[PDB]
Amino acid sequence: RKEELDKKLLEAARAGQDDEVAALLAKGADVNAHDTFGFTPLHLAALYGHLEIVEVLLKRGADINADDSYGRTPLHLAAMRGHLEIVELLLRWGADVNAADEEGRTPLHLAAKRGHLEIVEVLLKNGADVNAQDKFGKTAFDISIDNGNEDLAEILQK
Amino acid sequence: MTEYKLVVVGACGVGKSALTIQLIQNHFVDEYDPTIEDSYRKQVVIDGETCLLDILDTAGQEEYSAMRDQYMRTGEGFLCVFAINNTKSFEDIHHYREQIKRVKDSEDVPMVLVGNKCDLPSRTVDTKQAQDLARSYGIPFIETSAKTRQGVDDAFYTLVREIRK
Ligand SMILES: Nc1nc2c(ncn2[C@@H]2O[C@H](COP(=O)(O)OP(=O)(O)O)[C@@H](O)[C@H]2O)c(=O)[nH]1
Ligand SMILES: [Mg+2]
Repeated sequence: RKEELDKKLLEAARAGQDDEVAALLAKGADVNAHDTFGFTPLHLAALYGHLEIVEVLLKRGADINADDSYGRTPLHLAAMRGHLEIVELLLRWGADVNAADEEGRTPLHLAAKRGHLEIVEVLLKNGADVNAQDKFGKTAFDISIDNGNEDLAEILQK
Repeated sequence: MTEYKLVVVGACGVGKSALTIQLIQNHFVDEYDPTIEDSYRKQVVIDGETCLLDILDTAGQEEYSAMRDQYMRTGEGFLCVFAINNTKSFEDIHHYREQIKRVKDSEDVPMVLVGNKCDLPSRTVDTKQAQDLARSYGIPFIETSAKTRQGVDDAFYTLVREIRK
């Protein structure tokens, strides 16, 4: 009963149903529900690009620094997908800009590796460690050098 | 440590994410998100030598990903996973191989055919067909089961050995 409502909320957040998310939240669904890997509804809303569901979850009281089994926060997923409005909104609500996953990857690392320059510069503007080393001794500059992204290297240097 | 780049390609639902998570974290995850495409790093010991495997758990193939393009351009190895209880994955393995050979522009790339979900009673893809195709392409074939972890490590280590040779 708790688990089924939690799963329905998770699937509504993933699918992008504002009406269903509102109905499930008004029905008693848990905003901190996590699936097998640990994806909370905020994880899935940030991943799939649903701004409205992100706003609804953050207003209702969804944890913003929750991590899945690999230590990735909603900011991690929103950075790896390239949702500028979502990362701005999450950082507005004080999301950890220097969160570390199981590999110690800052959301800046994911944003730089995927190639999203705007996410990278927004994270840097909001206080992200430029010289941040993960558990394998790599930084955003190292990622730019390995991937040969000249614009990313220019942004990181300046 | 030497870094080997592997790409886990295949159809959606075959078990690429489950296999990769099983290798890196030694547990099985069901109903994993079918659109999240993340690259993981695993430190392994094979034949006594220590190596670092950077594995692209491919996903979201409908859309365009620059990271996926970079990995496929400079991919040291491929796991062409298919589900034995799904004929369409076995059919699309050929298309994926053709795309990989086209983008790599090489007649010899290290590929391993993987048959996932060996625990399921259904065997819609016969082991004989997969063995014959692997022999025709001259590449190893390992049957894995991320739900029971039967052969995940063996398949990944075989891929690494194919990378070495
Ligand atoms: N029995 C069994 N089920 C599997 C295996 N791999 C994946 N699955 C199931 O397939 C479902 C989704 O597969 P998934 O790994 O997400 O497919 P992919 O993302 O396209 O690689 C999950 O709920 C798993 O329970 C396996 O090796 N054995
Ligand atoms: Mg997947």
